[PDB]
Amino acid sequence: EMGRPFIIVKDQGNKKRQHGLEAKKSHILAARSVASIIKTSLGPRGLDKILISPDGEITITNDGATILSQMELDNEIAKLLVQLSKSQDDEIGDGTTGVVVLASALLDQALELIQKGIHPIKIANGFDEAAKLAISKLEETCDDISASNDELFRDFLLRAAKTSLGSKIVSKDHDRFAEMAVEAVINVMDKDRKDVDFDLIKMQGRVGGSISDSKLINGVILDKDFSHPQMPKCVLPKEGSDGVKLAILTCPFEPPKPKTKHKLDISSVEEYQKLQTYEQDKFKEMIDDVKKAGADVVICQWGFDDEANHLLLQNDLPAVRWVGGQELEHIAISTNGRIVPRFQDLSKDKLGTCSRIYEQEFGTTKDRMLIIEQSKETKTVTCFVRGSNKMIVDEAERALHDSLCVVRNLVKDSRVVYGGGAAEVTMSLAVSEEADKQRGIDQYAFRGFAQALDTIPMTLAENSGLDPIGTLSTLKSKQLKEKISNIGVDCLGYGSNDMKELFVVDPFIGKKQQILLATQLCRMILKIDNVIISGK
Amino acid sequence: ETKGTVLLHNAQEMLDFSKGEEKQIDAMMKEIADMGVECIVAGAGVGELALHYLNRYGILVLKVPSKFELRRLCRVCGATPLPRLGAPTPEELGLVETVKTMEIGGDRVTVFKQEQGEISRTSTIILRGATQNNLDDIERAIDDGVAAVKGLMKP
Amino acid sequence: ISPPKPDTENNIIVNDYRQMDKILKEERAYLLNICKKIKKAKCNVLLIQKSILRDAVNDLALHFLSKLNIMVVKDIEREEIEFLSKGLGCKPIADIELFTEDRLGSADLVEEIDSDGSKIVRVTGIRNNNARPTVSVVIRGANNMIIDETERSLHDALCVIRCLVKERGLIAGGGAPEIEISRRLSKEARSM
Amino acid sequence: AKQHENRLEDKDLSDLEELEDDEDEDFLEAYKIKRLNEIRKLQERSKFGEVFHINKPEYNKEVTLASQGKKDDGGVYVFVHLSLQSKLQSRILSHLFQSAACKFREIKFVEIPANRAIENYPESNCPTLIVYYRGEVIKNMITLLELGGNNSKMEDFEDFMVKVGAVAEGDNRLIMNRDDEESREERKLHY
Amino acid sequence: VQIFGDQVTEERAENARLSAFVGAIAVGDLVKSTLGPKGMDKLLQSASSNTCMVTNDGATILKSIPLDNPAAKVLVNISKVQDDEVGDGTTSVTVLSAELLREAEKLIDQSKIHPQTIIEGYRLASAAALDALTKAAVDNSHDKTMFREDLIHIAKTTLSSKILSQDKDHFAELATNAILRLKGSTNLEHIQIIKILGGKLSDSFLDEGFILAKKFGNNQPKRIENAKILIANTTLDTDKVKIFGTKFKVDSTAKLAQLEKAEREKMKNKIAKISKFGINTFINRQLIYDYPEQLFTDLGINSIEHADFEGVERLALVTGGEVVSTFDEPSKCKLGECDVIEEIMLGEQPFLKFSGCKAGEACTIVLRGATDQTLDEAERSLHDALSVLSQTTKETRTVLGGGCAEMVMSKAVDTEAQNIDGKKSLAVEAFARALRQLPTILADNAGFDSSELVSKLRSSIYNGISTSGLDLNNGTIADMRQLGIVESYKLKRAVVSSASEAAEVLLRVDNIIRARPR
Amino acid sequence: ILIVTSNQKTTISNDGATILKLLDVVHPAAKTLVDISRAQDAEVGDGTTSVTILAGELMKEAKPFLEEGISSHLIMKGYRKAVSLAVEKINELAVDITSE
Amino acid sequence: KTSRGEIIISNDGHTILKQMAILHPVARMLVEVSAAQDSEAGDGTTSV
Amino acid sequence: IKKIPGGAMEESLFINGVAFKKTFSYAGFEQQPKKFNNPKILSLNVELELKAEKDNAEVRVEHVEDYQAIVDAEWQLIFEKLRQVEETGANIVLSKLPIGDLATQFFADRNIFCAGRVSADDMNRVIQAVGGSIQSTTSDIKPEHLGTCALFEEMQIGSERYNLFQGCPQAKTCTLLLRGGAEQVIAEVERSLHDAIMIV
Ligand SMILES: Nc1ncnc2c1ncn2[C@@H]1O[C@H](COP(=O)(O)OP(=O)(O)O)[C@@H](O)[C@H]1O
Ligand SMILES: Nc1ncnc2c1ncn2[C@@H]1O[C@H](COP(=O)(O)OP(=O)(O)O)[C@@H](O)[C@H]1O
Ligand SMILES: Nc1ncnc2c1ncn2[C@@H]1O[C@H](COP(=O)(O)OP(=O)(O)O)[C@@H](O)[C@H]1O
Ligand SMILES: [Mg+2]
Ligand SMILES: [Mg+2]
Ligand SMILES: [Mg+2]
Repeated sequence: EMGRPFIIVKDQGNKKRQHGLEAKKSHILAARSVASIIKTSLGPRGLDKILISPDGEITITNDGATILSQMELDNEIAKLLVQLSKSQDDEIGDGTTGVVVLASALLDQALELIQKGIHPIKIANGFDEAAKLAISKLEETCDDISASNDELFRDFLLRAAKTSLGSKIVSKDHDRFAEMAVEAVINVMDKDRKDVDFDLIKMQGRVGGSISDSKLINGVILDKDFSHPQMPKCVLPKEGSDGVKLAILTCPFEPPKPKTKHKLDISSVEEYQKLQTYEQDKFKEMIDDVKKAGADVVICQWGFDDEANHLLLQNDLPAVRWVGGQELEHIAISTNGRIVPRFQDLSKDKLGTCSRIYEQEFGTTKDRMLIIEQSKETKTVTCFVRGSNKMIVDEAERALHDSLCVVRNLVKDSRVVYGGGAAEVTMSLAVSEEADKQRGIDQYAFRGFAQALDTIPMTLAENSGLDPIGTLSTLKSKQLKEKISNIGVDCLGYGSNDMKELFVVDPFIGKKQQILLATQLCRMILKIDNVIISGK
Repeated sequence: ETKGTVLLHNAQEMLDFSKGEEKQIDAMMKEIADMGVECIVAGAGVGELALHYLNRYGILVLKVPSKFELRRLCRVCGATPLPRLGAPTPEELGLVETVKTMEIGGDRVTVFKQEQGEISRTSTIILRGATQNNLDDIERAIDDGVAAVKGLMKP
Repeated sequence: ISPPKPDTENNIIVNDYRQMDKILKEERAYLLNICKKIKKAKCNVLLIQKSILRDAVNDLALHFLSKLNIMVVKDIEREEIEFLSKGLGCKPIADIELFTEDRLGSADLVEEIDSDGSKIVRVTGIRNNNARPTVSVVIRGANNMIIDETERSLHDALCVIRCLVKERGLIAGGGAPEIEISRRLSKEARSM
Repeated sequence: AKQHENRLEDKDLSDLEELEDDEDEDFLEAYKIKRLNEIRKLQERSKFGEVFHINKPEYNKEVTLASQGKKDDGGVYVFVHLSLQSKLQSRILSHLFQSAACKFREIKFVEIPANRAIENYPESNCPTLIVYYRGEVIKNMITLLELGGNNSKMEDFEDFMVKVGAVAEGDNRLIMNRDDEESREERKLHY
Repeated sequence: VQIFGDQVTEERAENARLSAFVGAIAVGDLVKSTLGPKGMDKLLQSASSNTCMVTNDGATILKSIPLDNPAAKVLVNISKVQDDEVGDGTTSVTVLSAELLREAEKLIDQSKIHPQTIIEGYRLASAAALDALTKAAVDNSHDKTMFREDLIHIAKTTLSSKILSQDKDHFAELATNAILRLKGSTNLEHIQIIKILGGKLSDSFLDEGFILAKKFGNNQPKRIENAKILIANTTLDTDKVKIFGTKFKVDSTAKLAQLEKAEREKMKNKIAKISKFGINTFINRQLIYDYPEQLFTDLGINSIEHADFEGVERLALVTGGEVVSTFDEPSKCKLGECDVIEEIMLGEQPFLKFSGCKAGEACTIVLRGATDQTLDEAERSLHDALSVLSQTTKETRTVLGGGCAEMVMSKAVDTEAQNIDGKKSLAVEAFARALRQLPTILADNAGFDSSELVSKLRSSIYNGISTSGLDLNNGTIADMRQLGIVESYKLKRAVVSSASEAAEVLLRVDNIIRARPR
Repeated sequence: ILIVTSNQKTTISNDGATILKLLDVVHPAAKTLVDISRAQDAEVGDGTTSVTILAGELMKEAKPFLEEGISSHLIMKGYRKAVSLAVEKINELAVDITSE
Repeated sequence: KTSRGEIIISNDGHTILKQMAILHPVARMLVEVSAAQDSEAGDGTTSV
Repeated sequence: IKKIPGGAMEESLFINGVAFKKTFSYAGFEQQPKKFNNPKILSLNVELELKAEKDNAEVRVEHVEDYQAIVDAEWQLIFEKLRQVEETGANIVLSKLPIGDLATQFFADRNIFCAGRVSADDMNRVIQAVGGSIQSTTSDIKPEHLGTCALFEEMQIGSERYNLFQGCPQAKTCTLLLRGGAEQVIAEVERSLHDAIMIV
């Protein structure tokens, strides 16, 4: 110091540092603090958790990404775990809770190896070689399902659909949600059974009713009523016709005006009466254009005034207002129609086709929500989910979203594996076997990853209330006795550790992604030596 | 300069007003392009429609948004600027052989190296260094050296 | 009564210098010919309501109305228009094309006396084909707090007359029915 | 201290010429060039001057985006009017937009029907005045009871524009500062 | 290592379940007094402007009161959904869902049952519960006279809980006539409840017509006969054309005098087209200005101004006509009819009385009381009554109440508990014992015994009499068919499903995370 | 090295330019290391650190000579005369490889 | 004496109860009863 | 190279072209096909939407009969601007400025993909990849200046859509998608590659 103010970085006294062994203990214990939150949540016997936002709204979730997303944290090590769960949620949408407890399991076993004095790069290189070795083994042992016909391929989705719904609420009606989830993909799929578009199916929840009232409808959900409700609510098609002849327009019902600011000057009373004639003839020509086109229901983007209500009512033409542009993207794909810009380009080939249009109340005074249904298979399915609470229907959205994502993973060819703790133990005993001859300096590194993989079965043992040591001892001895590797921890109590019997299936791409994100983050956290943090 | 605003009384002017700006800007580039010019140094912001016809014939565009940065460049090639958008005079056109673009400091730079024939003035010195503070003091040393060369002219 | 300015957007353009003299002549003529047609119906008193978006009666128009001996009163509330038409029997006039003699009322004297620095405009005598006449009563006093209570004390007085004409019959007050009803229910209370 | 500043600060380009005989040429002409440059900036910024009657699609086109202006943070204030022909205050506020548009040419004045503004808007809440600036809403004003209601005047509207930062306090165009010529004539006589 | 920020309350221990369970018990006990016919009304003291509010419904109470517990929000939200869905039975969901968590508390503490086992028993117990209502229901659709009698008894049951327990005999006829008036339209917005303070509570009535809140403008008469009603939605007053860029290039003010005259000529021409219909009454939603008002006087047409858009829907259906605009084509357009129209006065504000209309697809109810709070309570009583009766038309099946609905569920639930031998039987018995408490609090509010009176109802049903229930006026068991009280199937299906799923929420919670307030 | 600035932006890196970029160094003599890191990062993009851990050793090695009576110009003349031979020596260490 | 600068004398019980700002809500119900007595009958607003 | 929060670093792949985020959801985006066998790229700069033409807006109209024609003229020229893009057979349309809903729906009917809201640095990378040129005027479009590639396929990458170009015979561009768990993982993979790419 020598008396002068010895300052280097701006805000010297505010920020701190941390190094040596104490920097590591702050990292591993920070992961254990987050792992204790996730450990009592994982598995079918888990428990939900309430996340209170600053605005007073709550969300009852038992998914690791939504928990960590709405969690106000200060430690940076947990903030990387917040993004790891979000990484698993965005792409695969399965195993968020796993990629946290598994990454913590690698971190917890790494704490013992740091005490022995192994360099962190040798620790990180050991998990990288062990992770690829486990992926290379699990890719050989899993079987392909593409040889079976379409009738049995539907059953494999039901195996994974019941797996994803369970462990979440929506696990009662889960037998119908599995059929509803599989029925959504039967309508929306490619003929070659590959690269299905997920953006065609959007999520839509409704606060009201009960879970039993939910059903399948192929159409669009609009949160609005028809214009001037004097007409009958449920419009029917003609006796002989191809359909209702849906019409969509991105032009409001008005006289044509320039987009630029204009100044229409009327210097005479004769020109003023022609403006009145021009005002009326445009509305007369407009309703005659849609009349000759044969449209029954009209969808307008930018709304219209009250003059067109009576012209549309007399001709038996329902209509709506303030339909957003995102919904028109959904209407054109569902009804297979083309959106015309204007009336001069109006033609009968661009109009859509759907079965029927109708509206119901759902209760007393809530709001009139529009419903559309198709008479055949189309490229659009809109799940109509009901719920007794706002948190129930909110959790049912992200639960069913993960269900469709798990089925989306199975659309990829030859990616199936039997989970239930079997995938963890079958990848664990081989790593310990390789260490016996690949000893080197990294012998304990393989043993750490072998013990870290087994923690997820022990996590299931804690939630199910069984003895962990007796469970892992029986599974390890059974895997050594017989090379059949589809036996896992069944916690739902149907008997049988065997499992194909218990109709459970996980995506193979989802399971290998667990150790990848876990190992890839553990390689990053172990590199940190200096921890500089500034004050808020 | 005083309230430049469109005025279109009928549809006949609406149809030709969009194409009139394209043909007008193109017609001004014909007199400029026929003189054999391949690079034009602009003094302020250039429009996109004018840029579309410049790079058609491969005419380079250079920005010099200041007064002194534009005056120093005329002394090299010896050109006489004119604010009109017409034909440059052949006597006033400058002479530059090559205009290269290479990586020196990681950023894009444009060079105007002349040759032994048709020498020029107001040359520059590429000063490379590691510390920006050392660049400042060495640069003022050139100003002191250039200031010493001034001492030979007057006495 | 004002210069022309429709609710629709407008913009007056003057191209020639001599047009300024013409429009200035036509502005007063637009007020003059409308006031000339008031003389044709010999209407002697005008009552204008509260004008919005512009002045009710232009100052240039008051010169034509003041020389022809016409009383002008503006800034009348909108809800009182039903009161004046019902009392005086005069139908309102929204346009000069419908301005006729049969729609106007009648009165014997419209005097504005000067007394105590407070003006009063009172109409004496009403005669018309009207089965629903009107009545008006002023209040005088020391200060506004007594004027307010004198109004509400009269409201409680008129409500008694409103009750008798509504429901026929009455009873003697002064604590009589409270003791009578208490005696009557006390007689029956021991039986139940 | 203020006596020296009032010579230049409290005089426009038209009033600065009065000090040509008393004050120094270099002292006066130095500030006149400064005030002349400020007048030229307002002329370039005067891209408006009449009410912009827009449709709902254009609502984004002309309002929010416009409020960004050059995006030099050349922001532009955009006064929107959710008009409704039935209400009394709406036609009053429409007249103020036409009068204010002719004076303040740099500020964009926008009008649109309230039925075409918000999905099923409450008619009782009309008229509504919104003020955008750089995409952000500076003021979501409610019906004109705050500004006198039915008795709203042009002086009250100009005072509101100063509060939101749309017009400077000492602007010569404001009626509060724009004293009549008869007022200044009497002051010089009684001085 | 505190990973969370400053001022972050987290509970990851037994106190989390205790804090979540005690919050529902506090919300549960708050509404125990409001259940039943003998229940006491509650009083709300607002924090802003001293605006009091008296209400018996638990949904309005819990939404108004502030509660920071996350468990309280679930009881608030399940009550809001029940209030919006059916409009009745909100306090039953609040007290039953809290009692299910109350009964589930001792299983967690005393017996040490897994939370997944308690919900698993409630799944099978709720399945057998709804199956009891499948066989216990009765369809009275074959006869309209019996269905007419069913709407009486449902009105007797719903209106008895509110302050109108004495006057329910008169409003039961008023309530059922409004439903038969609507003839199946379950939209509650088509009934205008005009609030009037003063007079006796039994002075309410239901006139065959639509009662306006406003009066005629200037000079139009009060009493008329054989009036043709025409409704319009367009401006009809100082027509501002659809493009606002219109202007007038005026060279002289004399020509502008013709332009303003032309605006009056087209308006005069528009009113001339109204007279082609040959009408005597004209109604428009926008407020009518002076100039078009005057032209109706010579034609002999009445004018009404400033009608609300929600009232135009009620006005069109009572009149039976149609809203007409663009009046060039009178042939295709339709208009209503009425026998007599007369202006009346109920209190200080005058109203317009319509009677003798052809269509009767809607109505208006005029309430009378003393305080605005009593009037308001009356408004929240007919809304809950008419909401249940409106859904009774689409859901004709009904269920007998008075403790018989909860007990016949428990009879089937207790039967199924034996065939699921193990530890799940205690959870299903807890679901059964939770249903016994609804008739218990109904007996406690009236000041009767909780054990002996429920024990008599227990023995009566197992003997083979599935029509026994509680009678509170005498304090003994009586037949429900003779007393005449019955609820709808959608109501009992809703409260059992809402209270069941509400118990599933706060049993699957172990950790409570509280971030900072904003 | 893990650094979090005042705006709560997390960053993980081991590059001499990136670490010194986020750290707002106010000391005047310490910003010479920031300049050579950006100068080395802008042109070559590698070994930014090896430039910093080397300049610090030369200045740390010049510390006891400054405590002695050695002037400043004598130390600079040694490095500036020695670095000329190091550049020529590295040209001999480097190869003229064209095969393969 | 009201909150603003207006002063008013009042013998009527309805106007007395109307101008008096009461903190207790049950006592505030008497303001509405006097309003109901004033609207229906218009006499005896204090006797009720 | 751009950022993609989400995914695992091992699943990356080499790309012979560009992959840019759309950053906007159009009304007729789903109607277009995602797979073209022989696509043709054409870069635009004109703003394809109904608005003011050249930095001003003032139109005087005296007769009401011409008021209908001046509006139809604006509808006539905007389709004339779009029809010149349609006649040359440009399957992919790209522009720095925004593209309105009117234009993207006109392209959506006859199987023509379009995109917008891209930076100038991204546009300069598109030209050198396809080997085309910039054309800020629809009238001066010719067939020779259109770029081509092998195939086109829009793929789901980290809950974000990217328009892939690959298989060109002569590509000047290399742009790989960096997927990772945390935002620092994708950042470290960028800086490590940016340091290694300068050395080679
Ligand atoms: N019904 C079931 N039977 C057996 N095992 C299950 C069942 N449902 C889920 N699991 C297992 O529980 C583990 C954790 O899944 P979970 O945490 O619920 O999914 P996520 O991590 O996506 O939220 C998985 O490895 C899976 O094999
Ligand atoms: N006179 C009566 N005799 C017997 N039971 C009654 C009587 N009046 C009401 N009840 C019972 O009291 C209950 C009242 O429920 P209610 O207060 O309407 O619930 P909520 O207010 O939650 O809708 C009904 O279930 C009904 O069976
Ligand atoms: N002249 C009188 N002599 C004796 N008693 C009277 C006389 N006038 C009124 N009363 C009694 O005094 C009471 C006055 O009530 P009042 O003050 O008029 O009530 P309010 O002011 O609320 O209308 C009446 O109920 C009546 O019995
Ligand atoms: Mg899962
Ligand atoms: Mg009830
Ligand atoms: Mg390096």
